[PDB]
Amino acid sequence: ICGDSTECSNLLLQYGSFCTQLNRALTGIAVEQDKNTQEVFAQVKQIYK
Amino acid sequence: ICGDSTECSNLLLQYGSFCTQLNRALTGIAVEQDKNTQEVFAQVKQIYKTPPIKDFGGFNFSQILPDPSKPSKRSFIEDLLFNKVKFNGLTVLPPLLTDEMIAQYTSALLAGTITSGWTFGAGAALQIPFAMQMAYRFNGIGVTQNVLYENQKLIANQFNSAIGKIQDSLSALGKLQDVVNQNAQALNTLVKQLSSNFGAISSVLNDILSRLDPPEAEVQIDRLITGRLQSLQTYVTQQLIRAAEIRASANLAATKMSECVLGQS
Amino acid sequence: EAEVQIDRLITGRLQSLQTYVTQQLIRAAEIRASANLAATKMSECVLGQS
Amino acid sequence: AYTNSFTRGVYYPDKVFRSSVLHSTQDLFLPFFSNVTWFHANPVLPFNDGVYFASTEKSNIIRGWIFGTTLDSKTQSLLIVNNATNVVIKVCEFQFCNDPFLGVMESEFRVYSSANNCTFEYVSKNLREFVFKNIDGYFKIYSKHTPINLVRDLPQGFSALEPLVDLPIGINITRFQTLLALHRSAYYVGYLQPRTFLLKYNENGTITDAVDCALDPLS
Amino acid sequence: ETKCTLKSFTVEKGIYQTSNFRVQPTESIVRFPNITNLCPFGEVFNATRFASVYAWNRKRISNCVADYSVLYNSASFSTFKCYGVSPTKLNDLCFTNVYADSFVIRGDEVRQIAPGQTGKIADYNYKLPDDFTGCVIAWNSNNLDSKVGGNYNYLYRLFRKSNLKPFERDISTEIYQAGSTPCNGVEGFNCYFPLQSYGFQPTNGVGYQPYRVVVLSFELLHAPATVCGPKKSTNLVKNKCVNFNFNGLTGTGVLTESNKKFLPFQQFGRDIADTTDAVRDPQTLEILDITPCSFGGVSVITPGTNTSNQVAVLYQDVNCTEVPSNVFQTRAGCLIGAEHVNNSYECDIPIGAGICASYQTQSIIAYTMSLGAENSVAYSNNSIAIPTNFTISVTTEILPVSMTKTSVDCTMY
Amino acid sequence: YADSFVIRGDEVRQIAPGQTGKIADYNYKLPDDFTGCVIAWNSNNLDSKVGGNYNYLYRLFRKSNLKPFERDISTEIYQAGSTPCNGVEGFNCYFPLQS
Ligand SMILES: *[C@@H]1O[C@H](CO)[C@@H](O[C@@H]2O[C@H](CO)[C@@H](O)[C@H](O)[C@H]2NC(C)=O)[C@H](O)[C@H]1NC(C)=O
Ligand SMILES: *[C@@H]1O[C@H](CO)[C@@H](O[C@@H]2O[C@H](CO)[C@@H](O)[C@H](O)[C@H]2NC(C)=O)[C@H](O)[C@H]1NC(C)=O
Ligand SMILES: *[C@@H]1O[C@H](CO)[C@@H](O[C@@H]2O[C@H](CO)[C@@H](O)[C@H](O)[C@H]2NC(C)=O)[C@H](O)[C@H]1NC(C)=O
Ligand SMILES: *[C@@H]1O[C@H](CO)[C@@H](O[C@@H]2O[C@H](CO)[C@@H](O)[C@H](O)[C@H]2NC(C)=O)[C@H](O)[C@H]1NC(C)=O
Ligand SMILES: *[C@@H]1O[C@H](CO)[C@@H](O)[C@H](O)[C@H]1NC(C)=O
Ligand SMILES: *[C@@H]1O[C@H](CO)[C@@H](O)[C@H](O)[C@H]1NC(C)=O
Ligand SMILES: *[C@@H]1O[C@H](CO)[C@@H](O)[C@H](O)[C@H]1NC(C)=O
Ligand SMILES: *[C@@H]1O[C@H](CO)[C@@H](O)[C@H](O)[C@H]1NC(C)=O
Ligand SMILES: *[C@@H]1O[C@H](CO)[C@@H](O)[C@H](O)[C@H]1NC(C)=O
Ligand SMILES: *[C@@H]1O[C@H](CO)[C@@H](O)[C@H](O)[C@H]1NC(C)=O
Ligand SMILES: *[C@@H]1O[C@H](CO)[C@@H](O)[C@H](O)[C@H]1NC(C)=O
Ligand SMILES: *[C@@H]1O[C@H](CO)[C@@H](O)[C@H](O)[C@H]1NC(C)=O
Ligand SMILES: *[C@@H]1O[C@H](CO)[C@@H](O)[C@H](O)[C@H]1NC(C)=O
Repeated sequence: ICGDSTECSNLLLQYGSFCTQLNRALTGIAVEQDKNTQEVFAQVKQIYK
Repeated sequence: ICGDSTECSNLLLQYGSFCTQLNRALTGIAVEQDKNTQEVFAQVKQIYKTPPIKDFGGFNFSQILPDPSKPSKRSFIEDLLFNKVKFNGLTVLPPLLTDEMIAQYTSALLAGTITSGWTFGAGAALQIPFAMQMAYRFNGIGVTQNVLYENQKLIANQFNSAIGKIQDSLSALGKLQDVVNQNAQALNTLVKQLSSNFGAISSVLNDILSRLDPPEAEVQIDRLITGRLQSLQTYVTQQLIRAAEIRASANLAATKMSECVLGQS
Repeated sequence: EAEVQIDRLITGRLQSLQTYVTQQLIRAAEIRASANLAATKMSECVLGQS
Repeated sequence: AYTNSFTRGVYYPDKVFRSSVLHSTQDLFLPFFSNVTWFHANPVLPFNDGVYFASTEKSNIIRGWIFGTTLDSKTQSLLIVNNATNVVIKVCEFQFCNDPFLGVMESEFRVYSSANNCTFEYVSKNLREFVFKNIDGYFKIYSKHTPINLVRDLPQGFSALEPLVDLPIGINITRFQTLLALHRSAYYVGYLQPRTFLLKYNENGTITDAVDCALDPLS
Repeated sequence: ETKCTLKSFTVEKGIYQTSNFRVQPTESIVRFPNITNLCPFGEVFNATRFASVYAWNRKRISNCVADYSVLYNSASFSTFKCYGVSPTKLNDLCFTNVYADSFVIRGDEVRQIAPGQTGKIADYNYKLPDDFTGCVIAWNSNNLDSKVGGNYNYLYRLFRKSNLKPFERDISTEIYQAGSTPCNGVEGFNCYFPLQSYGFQPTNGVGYQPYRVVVLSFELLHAPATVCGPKKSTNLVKNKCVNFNFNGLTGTGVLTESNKKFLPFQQFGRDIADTTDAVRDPQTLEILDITPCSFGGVSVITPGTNTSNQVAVLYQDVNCTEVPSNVFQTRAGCLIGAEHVNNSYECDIPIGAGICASYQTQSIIAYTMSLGAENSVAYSNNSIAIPTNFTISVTTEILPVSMTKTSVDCTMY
Repeated sequence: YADSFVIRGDEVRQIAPGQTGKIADYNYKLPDDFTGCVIAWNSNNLDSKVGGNYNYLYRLFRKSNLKPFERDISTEIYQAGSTPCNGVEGFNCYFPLQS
């Protein structure tokens, strides 16, 4: 939104926790992606040859 | 949004049906939460009871049958599980089913299984002795049924020890704590968003109103309204996305209760 | 003076259209799961014995 | 000499009760593990943004401070004094001795030589901490009196400072000093910067612990 | 109200949120700090000896609690004019400094103490700026300042080189020089002493008797604040939705005795999520909790307008003792218009916490739903049941597969 | 509708929606969603006479500000203080019209 500008950053503080919410939403779906492939591929205990 | 004030309500009346939509959205979610529970637990016609004896072929179900010396009548393991897990227009409605009722549905599902095997899930409950039902189930996995009758005591001891290990492994439930945590944390943000000006002079609808005259104050009150309506839309959209995830989980639970409790898979 | 008054309408109408489009995505994701269950029941109950 | 504070100079940011609530604030604080000057027994110091100020003794050698921009006439200044009687706040235009002090007969007060145009008056071992700040024409003073079991060295520990005074002066400040009782018959100075802290509140509502959120990655 | 909420003339069975219930508070109880430093004017308005007119006094009233009402209504003042600000609004404003000037003049010279006048007093004794802000007060004092024979101690200046700047003061006593001839400090023609004296008497007509004057001048430099009017208050209550103000804290709610202990400099307490939930009374210094006043949602239970027009009402989570027959208390709120029975049926209209309603016994009733029949399997260690017949049954299952494809044209909308 | 009157020169800025002052408070108040237009022109040569034209009055005291487009031609003695006035002038009992 601001991109290395302090004038914009202090005005962005008047909206509260919008950016904290956005980062929290985006991080939770990055964690889900590793769970997704753990649940498909790591279904075996040993590495058989 | 407004909250008591009257200069706010007439200004918010200018936005149309934005608030009617949000209340409809939240009411649909709340009606879906009772249907989730009805679909998982009310899967039984009658309320079945176990007989006063407990002659089950050496198998011991005492840690999972209901406890008669309690107001809630929960079992030992259901008691272990239950010890591990007003505002600005916000309200919490109670569920339609008490959890006494839920414990009463689960104990009847249990007594149906221990006494009739899988027959009560397809029609009327037909009693069968528990060792013979265990021998029918050994056939279902491709083992010949004298392997059960010649090893009954050992098999019953192994069941009993494995049931004993579960309480120790209990006394895990993070999947149930996450839902509670995410919901409480999303409700705390909505309340904290009320102390932000959104680019007005202040964030409290009186001090803006008792320090300016109407033409001047309406400008700031519209900024406050815009911010507070954006916060509520964010909240409701995320509750809609989070309830569809809980519904897919209750659907998996209903299929498991049908296929793993009322039959052999 | 009409720019300032037209922008107030533009902002509101854009908000309302985008709310409509979000709620349709959320309703279509639910119709999709129902149709996916219907396709499995057609395979497993109509072309087989379950 | 210079010394190291450990966790010192925490004050209640304002009224409003409060209990167990790791509450987060942005304000002017003395950063943890800071570089605090040491003075023995003194000179004109700067102010520039608030001041932490501790002191240690059983007698009373530290007898108040003097503030301002020029510490003389032609501009106004504050004066906070304590003879063996009690505190005397005062705001005039003064003429301050370049080395002002008070004696200990027990006759004293070679501090100033002028008291013109007074715009505010008022009259009426040990570790004694003070936090002085000056915002929007108000000169705020927080303080705390803890008992050491040493005589004159800066100890370690946590102790939050409670607000004392509030003066609607309007005065400009850029410099300050100290006042001592001579011989006729140890003190530190930190400075405050805009930091963000995490305060832990007790169930009675007192601050028992804190976290400086810019010290290290763990914090 | 349900028909209006749905915008229809036929409502089908269900439960509908129709409006809201919000307790109402009355009266505006005020609170503040015990009437302390209220400024002791009784020194400038109650002096034993005033000051001359050519060397007026100048008291700089400072941080205090000023009550201009005791002045305004004292009815002892013959003249009370306010210029920058009408008098009744003085006890509702705050400035940086108030100055009070005091002196004594004749009776008919009180009309030169005003912005923009001329005359021997306003020219060179005491000049008021042209954008004055304060107020001018004056009262007769014949009995105090006038003595038998003549009180020659009240002087005024009657010659000066140039009119005064506003609020300027001149106590010099140099021999005036009217004509061009230099004076050399001795009197004579065109060399006059510059001070004259009112000889006040006890038998002088009004307009020659002495009047005492006080000029209050409110100034506002650029400080952070200062003295101002005295706020009013009342007697806070308890156990009643009220509209309160605690020296700045404006709110609404029920006030209740507390049992928490602030630190002796903390005024009010806050919750997590930052809402005021306790205060301290400024006069008696006791902590009081402020719980949100009653409130919730109102729902209407109807069997359907095609069955009946009777109705029952649920007042979401609220003790059936402050709602404003059948009043019935539920874990979900207070229910009005349905009777509670002891039977148990299958659920019809869901109220909550195990309670449902139906139109059966008529009217509307309450109760606890039924989980289902009661079947008792005759289980034993050597008994079996085997079926001897069967039934062929066929049931339906309905599933949505599609919805309607719509398109919008953003620009045309 | 067309309303007509005469005011000072620097009082023309109180004839506008949402203002305050002795004119807009209690002489002539414009609603807050006004629709029309306001026109004003100097008339020194017509209305001002040598010595003083004392025929143009205005109200300077009223109990409460006017409702928009409300009009008040009464001439009751104002009562500032608490003391009743009884229709005679005096301290805190003022005639309400100035010229
Ligand atoms: C079923 O198992 C439970 C153990 O979980 C048995 O109850 C315990 O029995 C032992 C001795 O066998 C006692 O020392 C414990 O105090 C019992 N725990 C209780 C009563 O909570 C129970 O006896 C078993 N059932 C049968 C029929 O043997
Ligand atoms: C403010 O003034 C009131 C009286 O105007 C004080 O009330 C007194 O309180 C003491 C308790 O210590 C009682 O013994 C007196 O009888 C009270 N007086 C009256 C007239 O009721 C009150 O204490 C004052 N405020 C403070 C903080 O002291
Ligand atoms: C100056 O002091 C006198 C005496 O204290 C005050 O006079 C009182 O005025 C009130 C109201 O008019 C009367 O009820 C009293 O009877 C008067 N006092 C006496 C002793 O009789 C006077 O108000 C003071 N002046 C000011 C400006 O405060
Ligand atoms: C099994 O059940 C069927 C009913 O489903 C019995 O057939 C019925 O017999 C009665 C009396 O004879 C007739 O009135 C009905 O018309 C019959 N039903 C049908 C669909 O034909 C049958 O007799 C039962 N068999 C046994 C061995 O009990
Ligand atoms: C404080 O700063 C001075 C500046 O030169 C330095 O010499 C000294 O070592 C510092 N003290 C500490 C404890 O870092
Ligand atoms: C203490 O110092 C103050 C400073 O002015 C003075 O007013 C006071 O009188 C002193 N104490 C005594 C006992 O003189
Ligand atoms: C301050 O003092 C000086 C010298 O005593 C004097 O000239 C000046 O007028 C004083 N300030 C004011 C505001 O009177
Ligand atoms: C304090 O000093 C600054 C110097 O930059 C000056 O601009 C300011 O006006 C002074 N403060 C006040 C209250 O005058
Ligand atoms: C203060 O806190 C202590 C410990 O947290 C507690 O025991 C005590 O009851 C509290 N209240 C007091 C000392 O009044
Ligand atoms: C609705 O009304 C119609 C005709 O009045 C009637 O046939 C029908 O049974 C009614 N429905 C119910 C549920 O009573
Ligand atoms: C409602 O208030 C009364 C009076 O205190 C109390 O007895 C009752 O228990 C309250 N209701 C509930 C559900 O507790
Ligand atoms: C329901 O049964 C209970 C039994 O405890 C009895 O006390 C109560 O009066 C009954 N209610 C009615 C409405 O008869
Ligand atoms: C009608 O009467 C009211 C009395 O309050 C008065 O103020 C108003 O001006 C009257 N209507 C008109 C059009 O004058």
